[PDB]
Amino acid sequence: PEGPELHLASQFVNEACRALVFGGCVEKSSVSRNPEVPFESSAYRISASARGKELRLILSPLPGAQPQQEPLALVFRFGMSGSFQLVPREELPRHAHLRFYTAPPGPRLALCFVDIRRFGRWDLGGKWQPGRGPCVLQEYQQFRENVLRNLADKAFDRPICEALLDQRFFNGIGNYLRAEILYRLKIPPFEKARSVLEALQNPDLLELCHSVPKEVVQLGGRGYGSESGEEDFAAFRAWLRCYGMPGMSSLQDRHGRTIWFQGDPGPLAP
DNA sequence: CGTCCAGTCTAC
DNA sequence: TAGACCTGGACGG
Repeated sequence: PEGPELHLASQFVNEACRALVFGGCVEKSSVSRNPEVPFESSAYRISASARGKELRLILSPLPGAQPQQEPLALVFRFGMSGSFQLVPREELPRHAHLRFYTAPPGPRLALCFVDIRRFGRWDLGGKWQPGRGPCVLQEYQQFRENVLRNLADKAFDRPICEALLDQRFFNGIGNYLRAEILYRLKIPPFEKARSVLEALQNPDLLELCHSVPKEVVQLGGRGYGSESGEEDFAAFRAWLRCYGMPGMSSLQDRHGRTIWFQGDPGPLAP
């Protein structure tokens, strides 16, 4: 998942947990190489926020919840399959690697981090990854400045399609958004990144880095996702103009990732 | 049955 | 850089 999916997953946790109270421990699957969450409360609320391709849960005990516990923050990266679901406690999906359990009164639910391929990670401590740039969705001006002020970096020597995956400058952009953004401006994907960015130093490339992903969020649904039904998933495939679409070209970048585009591949093409 | 395809992370 | 980390669906024989 990319920035829109991290964002929608955060909105899901906030809306679906608004009136839920969790209790007990935070349970990790035995196969998961991620750390155990040292947290226990008779009564805590779960809330979320997204920044780029990371999501932060806050575990907030209620007044007088036992054991005495301070709020705990967990930050998640989703890799290729990460996901959050609210399921009935005894109908855990396969690959539910981390689980928060509702307290009574009510139907016993589990909020689960579900990750088929286990590329996802969480760290104890609530901090965003050092080095990740501002969120293209929620910190646009900070995102735009962090790019324009550092065009000297060797990161911008590379093809624009490669630079757009560097989470130090485009936190929240992944393989589908880089195709959709470049297609909107018909920028050849193997144009040099510094060449296309220097001008800014009729929406430009950095505006689209915000507004294109915002469109996926505004579809509602769960972006490149089905944790909302088939309706929302087909809604997303219909929004796509370029990623995977018939009559589009594709090449491998230097990291073996597929870039979709129309027309001129650009000068630094392999 | 088999191949091929779908975001970091780190050891060369 | 390239291979590693994973599972599963879509396809081909």
